[PDB]
Amino acid sequence: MDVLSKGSLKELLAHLEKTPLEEAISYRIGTVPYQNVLISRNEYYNQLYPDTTSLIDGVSREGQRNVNGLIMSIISYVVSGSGHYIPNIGFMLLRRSILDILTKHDTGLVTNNLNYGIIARNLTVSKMNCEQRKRMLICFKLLAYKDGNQNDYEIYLNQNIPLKQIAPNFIPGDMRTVIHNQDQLAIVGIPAYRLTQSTELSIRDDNAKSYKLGYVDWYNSNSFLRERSEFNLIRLKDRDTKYGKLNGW
Amino acid sequence: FLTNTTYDIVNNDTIDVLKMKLRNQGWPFVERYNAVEIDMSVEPLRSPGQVGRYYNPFNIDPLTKKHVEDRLEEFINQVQVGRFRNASGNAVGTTLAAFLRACRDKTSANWRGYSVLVSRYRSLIPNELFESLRNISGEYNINPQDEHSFF
Amino acid sequence: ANRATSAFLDNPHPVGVNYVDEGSRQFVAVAELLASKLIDSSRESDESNSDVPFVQAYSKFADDNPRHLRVKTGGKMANALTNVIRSYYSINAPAIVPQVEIDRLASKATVSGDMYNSYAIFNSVPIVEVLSPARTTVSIVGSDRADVTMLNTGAGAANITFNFGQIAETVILKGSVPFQLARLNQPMPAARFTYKLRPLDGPFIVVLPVGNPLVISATAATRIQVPLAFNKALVESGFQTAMNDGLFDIQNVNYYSSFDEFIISQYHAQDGINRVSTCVILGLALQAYDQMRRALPVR
Amino acid sequence: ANRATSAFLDNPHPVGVNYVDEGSRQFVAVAELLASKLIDSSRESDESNSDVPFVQAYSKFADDNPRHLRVKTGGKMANALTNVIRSYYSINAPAIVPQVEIDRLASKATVSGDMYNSYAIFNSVPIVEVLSPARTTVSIVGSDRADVTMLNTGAGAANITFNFGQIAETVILKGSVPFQLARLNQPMPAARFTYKLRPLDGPFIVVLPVGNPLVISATAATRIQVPLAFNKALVESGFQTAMNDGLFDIQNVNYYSSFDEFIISQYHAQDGINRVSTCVILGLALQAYDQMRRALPV
Amino acid sequence: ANRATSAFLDNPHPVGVNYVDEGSRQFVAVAELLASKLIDSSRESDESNSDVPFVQAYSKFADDNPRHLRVKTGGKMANALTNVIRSYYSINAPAIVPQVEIDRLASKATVSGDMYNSYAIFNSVPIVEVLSPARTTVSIVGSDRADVTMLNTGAGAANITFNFGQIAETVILKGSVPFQLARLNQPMPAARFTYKLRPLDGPFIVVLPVGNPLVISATAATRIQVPLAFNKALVESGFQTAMNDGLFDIQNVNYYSSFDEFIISQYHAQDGINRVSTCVILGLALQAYDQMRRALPV
Amino acid sequence: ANRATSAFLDNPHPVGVNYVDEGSRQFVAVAELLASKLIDSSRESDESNSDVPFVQAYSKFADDNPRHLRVKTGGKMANALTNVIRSYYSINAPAIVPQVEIDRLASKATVSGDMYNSYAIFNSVPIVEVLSPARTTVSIVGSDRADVTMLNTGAGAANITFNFGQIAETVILKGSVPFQLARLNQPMPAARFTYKLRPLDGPFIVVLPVGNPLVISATAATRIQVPLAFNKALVESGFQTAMNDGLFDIQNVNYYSSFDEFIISQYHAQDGINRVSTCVILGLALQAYDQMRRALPV
Repeated sequence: MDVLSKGSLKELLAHLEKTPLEEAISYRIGTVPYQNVLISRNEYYNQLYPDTTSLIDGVSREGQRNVNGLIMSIISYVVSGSGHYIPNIGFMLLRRSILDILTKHDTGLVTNNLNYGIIARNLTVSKMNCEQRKRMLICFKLLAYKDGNQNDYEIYLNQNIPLKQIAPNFIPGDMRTVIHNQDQLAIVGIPAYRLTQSTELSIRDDNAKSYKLGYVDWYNSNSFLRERSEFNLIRLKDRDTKYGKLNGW
Repeated sequence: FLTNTTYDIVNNDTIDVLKMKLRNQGWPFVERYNAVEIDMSVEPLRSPGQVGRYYNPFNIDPLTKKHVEDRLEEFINQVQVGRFRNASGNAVGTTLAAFLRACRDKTSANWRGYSVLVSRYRSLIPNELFESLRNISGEYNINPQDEHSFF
Repeated sequence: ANRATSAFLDNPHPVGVNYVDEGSRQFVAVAELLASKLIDSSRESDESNSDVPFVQAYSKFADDNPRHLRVKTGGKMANALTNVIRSYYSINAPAIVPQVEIDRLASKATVSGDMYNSYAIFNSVPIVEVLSPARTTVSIVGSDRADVTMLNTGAGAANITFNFGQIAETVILKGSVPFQLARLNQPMPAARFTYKLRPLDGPFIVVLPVGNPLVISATAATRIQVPLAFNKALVESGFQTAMNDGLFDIQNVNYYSSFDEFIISQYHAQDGINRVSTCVILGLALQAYDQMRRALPVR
Repeated sequence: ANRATSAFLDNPHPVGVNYVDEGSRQFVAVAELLASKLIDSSRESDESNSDVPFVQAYSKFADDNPRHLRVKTGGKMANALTNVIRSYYSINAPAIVPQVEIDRLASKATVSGDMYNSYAIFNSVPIVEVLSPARTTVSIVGSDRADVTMLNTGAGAANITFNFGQIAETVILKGSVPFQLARLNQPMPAARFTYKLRPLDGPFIVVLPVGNPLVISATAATRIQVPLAFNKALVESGFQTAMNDGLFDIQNVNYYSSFDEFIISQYHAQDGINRVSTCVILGLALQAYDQMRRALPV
Repeated sequence: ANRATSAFLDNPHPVGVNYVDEGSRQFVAVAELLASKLIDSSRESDESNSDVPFVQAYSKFADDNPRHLRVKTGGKMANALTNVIRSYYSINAPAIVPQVEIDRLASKATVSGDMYNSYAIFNSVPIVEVLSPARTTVSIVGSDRADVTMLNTGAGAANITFNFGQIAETVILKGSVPFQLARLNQPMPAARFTYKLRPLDGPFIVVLPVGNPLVISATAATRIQVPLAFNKALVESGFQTAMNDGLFDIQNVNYYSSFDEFIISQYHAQDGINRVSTCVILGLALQAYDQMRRALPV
Repeated sequence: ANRATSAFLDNPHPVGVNYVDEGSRQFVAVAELLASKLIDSSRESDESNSDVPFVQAYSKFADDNPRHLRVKTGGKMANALTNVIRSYYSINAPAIVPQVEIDRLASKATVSGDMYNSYAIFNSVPIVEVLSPARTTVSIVGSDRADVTMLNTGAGAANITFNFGQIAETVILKGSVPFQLARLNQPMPAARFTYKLRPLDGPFIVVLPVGNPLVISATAATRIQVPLAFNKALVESGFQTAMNDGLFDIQNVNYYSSFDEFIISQYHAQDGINRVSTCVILGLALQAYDQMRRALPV
C-alpha cells in the first residue's frame, strides 16, 4: 500500500532505501502461481468465473528457492504490493534494504546470470499496465548497473518496442537524474473519478481495487502522515529535504 | 515532566521506549483508546432517509455506560500514590489525580447530552453535502488551556 | 478374507492450508456475527414496515448503501467469504483474497477468533474395516446409522472382525436378533440385543451363526472442539447451500452428503488433528454463508 | 411361527425412585433456567467487550465469583446436577446429594416445579411383535424409521401380523411396492403404497405375495407431557454428553442410541406411566447439563 | 575386532541457523523472564485474594487483557515462542516469524542478552568407541550412567580400548570387581575399584581376565556456557512437553530421551562448537515454554 | 510363548475414598501454602535479625506461639495432615479426622483448592507385556529407564511383541545395536538406533537376529493434570519421608520406590481415571508434609 502510493522516482527509491528485504518476502503459504481456476463473482454471474492465477497478483504465492525467485519476489512487491513464500533466506540478507540488494555488491548476492526476458515473461509483462511496466524497468536498470550489464539492458529494450517508449530516464549512480525525472509511477492514489465499493471480475483487478479502497481509508487514517499540518513533529532524520541524496549517489 | 528529562534527550525515542520510561516511573496513561461507533438514522418524512455513524463522545461505551478502559479506577489510584519529581516537585501526583477524577466524573455525567447533540447536528446535513465533505480533511489545534478548561 | 469399509471414510481429500491464522479466524467470526445481525434486521423490517433496520445492517455488512436497480449481494464481504470457503474445502482451490482485505474486514466488529471455547457432538459412525471369512457376505450402508448385513453360507459359525477406529468416543450396537460380540482373545458372552462399546478397546469379534442374516445397527458419538457461536443446524444448511451454488466443485475432491460426514472423514485420515482445525473454521464460515444468503435471496 | 421385535424395546431397566418430589423438581427447573442464562451471557459478553454479563450469570449459578487460573467447574450446582442424573437412570445408582442441599439450591430462583404443562412429539417406532408363518423370513432394522424386510419362499401367500402397541398415536406405513393391509378379521382392500393407522385399533394383517421381498417403512408419533422449557435438540445433545462423560455406567442397565429410544422403551414397560414421569425429569436435567457443560468445558 | 558406541551419539541431525542473532537472543531471554512472572503471579493472587497480579502479568506477556470464556493462549508471544523452538531443532524447519515481530516482543522487557554469562554441568557420558578383540563381547547400555559389560571367551587375557572423546572434562569408572586400567603405553597398576580419568589423556586400555563378566559403570561431567537464568530442571520438563506437543515432529531428525543427550550429541558432531550455541538458546526457549504452558495449559 | 511385565505395574492396591471433596481438597492446598511459608520464613529471619517471620508463620500454622523449651510439632494441622495422608494410601486405613476440623483448618488461607489447573510429566515406562517365542529369553529391569535384554538361541530370527499400554504419550527406544521395529502387520524398516513411538499405535514387533544379545532402553513421558503449585522434587522427597515415618505400613498394600511409579501403576489399573484424582491430592499432601517436617523435625 505504501509502496504503491509512491508517484515519483525520488519517493520510490527513498522508500526502497528504508525498507528491508523482509517486507518483500511473505511468510504465508499461498498457492502455486500458474493455474487455471474457477473463482466466485456473485455480483456479476451465477456460474463460477474462470481465471488464471499469476505472480503479480496481490496475494502471496509459493516461490522458488533460487536467486531468481528472490528478485521476482522483489519486483512483485513493487508492482503488486505483496511478495512470495521463500523461507530460510537468512538474517544477513533479510536485514538489508531492497535498494542494497538491487544495487550493491557488498550484500553477498550474485545476480549477473539473470535473464531479463525470462523474468519478464514469468512476471507476465503482457498483463502489466503502464505504471507496472515502468516500475519493473526501474528494477532492471538498478540490477544492470550493479552487474555492469548496461549494454545488455539497452539491447533488451531494443527488442521490445513498447518497453523502450516508457523506459524511465535516470542514471543509477547520479542523484541529479532522479530529481529531474517527472514520470508518474503511482498505482494507488486519490481518485478523480467515482470509486465505488464494487467487486471486479479478475483476480488482479479485484485485488488492485482493494488496495485503492484501502489507500483511501489509509489516507484519512491517523497512521497517515500529513506534511502540511505536522511537519514540525517529524523527526529531523526522516524529515523531507530538498537536498535529499541517496548514499553513494 | 514526570521522568525529569528534556525534549532533546527524548527526541529520538520511539513510542515503546517512551511507554517503558513512563510505566517504570508509575504513570499508566500511555495508551490511545478507540472510540465506540454509534449508529444513526434520519427518519425519511418527505425526503429519502439517511443512515450514518458517529463516534460516541468521551470514549464512553453506551452498553457498559462507562469508559472503554476497564482499569481506569485502578489507574487513577496509582497516580494518587505515586511520586514523580521528589527532588524538584511537590504533590504532583495528588494534584494530577484530583484533576483526573473530576474529568472522569464530568464525562460520565454528561456523555448522553453530548451524544444527543452530535446526532442532532448530523440530522441537519443532507446526504449530498455529507458525501462531498468526506473528501476534505483538516486538523484542529487546541490550546492546552482550553482543552483542560473544557473538561 | 473380504474387507468392507464405510463409503464416506474413503480417501479424504486434503483441506486448505490458507486463512488459518488469527487474523483470518477473526474475519470469519466477524462475518458470522454481522450475518446474524443481517437476518434479524430483515425480520425487524417486516414487523416495522420500514426498510431502515435492514439498510442499517446492510451498510455495516457491505460497506455500501443499498441502491435500487443494483442487486444486493453482500458487497466485498460476501466476495471474501465465498472465496475463503472454497479454499478451506480443498488445497487445489486458489487463494485469491489479499491480506489487506482480510485485516480491514476483521476490524469491523470486536470479537474473538477463538475456535476451541466449546464442544459439539457428531453422529457419523466410523467403520474403518470389517474383515469376514470366505463363505460370508458383508454389506455396510448409511453414515448416521450404519446397518451391517451379514449372511453366512458356510457349514459352521464364522467370526467377523469389526474395527471402529480410535477417534469415536462411544459406539452403540443394536442387532435385529440377539448376537454375541466380544473383544480379541476374550470368551464370548451370552446373546444380547445391544452392546455399548469403546472403540479404543480394540477389534471386536462377532459370531455369525448359519441361517437367517444378521443386521447390526451402529450409532456413534464423538466430541470436537468448536466455538461457542457454533450452531449445527445453521452449519448443515450452509453446507447444502454451498453445494447447490457450486462452490465445492473443484478438481480431485470428494463429496459428502453432510458436514457431519465431512468432518469425521477428515478426522480419521492421517494428520487428522490438523485437518479438523481447518474444518471447524469452515463450519463457522458456512454458518455465516447460510445466514447471508437467506437474508439476500436470488430467484 | 417366528417372532420379531424391536431391539430398543427389549428389557427396559428400572429407573430411579429418588429426587422426584416437589423440591427436587424445582431444583431441576432452577438448574435449567440458570444454565440457559449462562449460555446466553457468553454470547452477550462476546458481542461487547465486557465479561460482566458472564460474571453475573456464573456468580448466580456457582455461588462464587469467577477467577482466573481456575477451571470454573460450576460450583455446587454442577456437582448436584451431575449426581441426580446418575440416580434417575438406574435404581442401583446411589442417591448422594442430601435433600437439604437440593432445597438450598432450589431457592436461588423462583420457578414452578410442574413438569407436565406442555407436550412433545417422539418419533420412535414401537414394533412390539411381528408374527410370521413357517416359510417366511422377517427382519426389523431401525428405531426412528423401522424397515421390515419380509420374503416368502412358500407356495402360497402368507399373512403377517403387526403389533404396534397401544401407546403410539399414529403410525405411517410405506412400502417398496403397493401392498394390502387390514385389521384382524377384516377384508383386505386394494393394494396401496401408504397406510395411516392408529395402533389402538388392533393388530394388523399384511398379505405377503410370493416373489420379490416387500419392505415396509414405519414412522410413529407419540405425545408425552413435558415442561414448556423442553427442547428436543438440547435434550438429545445432553444424552450423548451424559453417556460420553460416563455417568450412565452402572451395573445391570440397558443402553440406548438416543433419549427418544429410552423414553419409548420405558413407556412400554410394566409401570409405563410412572416410569415416563421420572424420565421427563431426567430429560430436563440433561437439557441443563448440555447448556452448562458447553459454557464450562472441563 | 568389534566396535561399540553409545546410541545417542550416532548421527546428530543439523540444527537450525536462524534466530541466533542478538535481537532474537533478547527475545528468548525476555520470553523466559515474562513467562516466569506468570508462574509467580498465581501465588501472589492467592495472598492478595485478587486477580490483579495475574492481570498485570498476562497483559505484559500477551498484550491483551485476560477475559473469561476465552482460552488464554498467551497471545502473539506464545505463537512466536512455539515457532522459534521448531526452527532451532532442525535446519529444514521453516522460519516463519518476521524479524519486526521478534524486535517488538523483545522490547517488552529489558534483559541481559548474553548467553555465555554462566555455565552448567551435563551428565551424559560419551563412549565414542570400544575396541575389543575377536573372542570378547562388549555391550553398552545407558546414557546418564553407562554400564559396559565385557565377557572374555578366549584362552588368554584381552585388552579393551576405551575412547571417551575429547570434550568431556572428567570420567569416573567403577567396576563390579577390581580391574586394571592404564594409558596406551603406561604400565598396568594394581587392580582397584574406581578410576578417575581425563578424556584428553588418551585411549585407555583395560585388561579383561577370563572368567566371570566384568561390568564398568561410567559417569562423566561436561561444562557448557549457558545464560545465568538457565535451570536444568525446567529445561528437561520443557523438552518432554515440546516432544509430546509435536514441536519436534519433522522428517529427517533424531530423537533423544533428554536435553542432556541432545546437547552432548551435537557437541561431539562435526562443527560442534557452533552447534551447542544454538542448542543453548533452544534450552532457554524450552525453559520459557515449560513455565508458560503450565500456567496456560491448552 | 513367554510373557514378561514390569514389576511396579503388578497388583496396584485400592486407594482411599475419604477426604476427596472440595472442602478437603482446600485443606490440602492450604497446608501446602502455609508449609511453604514456614521454610521461607527461615531465610527471611536471616536477612533481618528478627524472628517475626517465623513466629507469624508458625502461629498461623499451629495456632499457638512457639516456645523455646517446648518442641515444635506443628499443632493440630500436623496431626490432621499425617492422618489424612494415611487415608489416601489405602482403603483399609481409618479416616479419623473430623470434617469440622478439616473445614476449620481450610479457612486459614484463601486458596483455590483446585486440582486440575496444570500438568506434569512423569517418567515411568509402562512395559505392560513382552511376548517372546519359545527359544528366546527376555528380562525387564528398571522403572524410570527400562532395559530389556533379549537373546535368541534359535535357528532363525525371532519376532518379539512389545505392548506399552494406552496411557503413555511417547516412548523412546534406544538399542545397544541397530534393530528393526514396526507395527503389527506392517513392512519392516531399515535398522536404526532410536525409535519414537506412540503407545496407542499398537503392539510393536522387534526382529531379534541370532547372535549377540540386543538390549533396548525405554523411556516414557506421561502427562497428568496437577495443581499449579505441584513440584515434582518436593513430592518425591515427601514420599520417601512418609515411608520412613511409617505412614504407609498397612496390611495388603503394594510398595513403590518412587511416587512417579506409584501414580503410573494406579493409572494402568481399572477405573484408573478415578484413582489418579486421589493420588494427585496425596502428592500435594506429601509436598506439604516434606516442607513441614524439614522445618519441624519429629
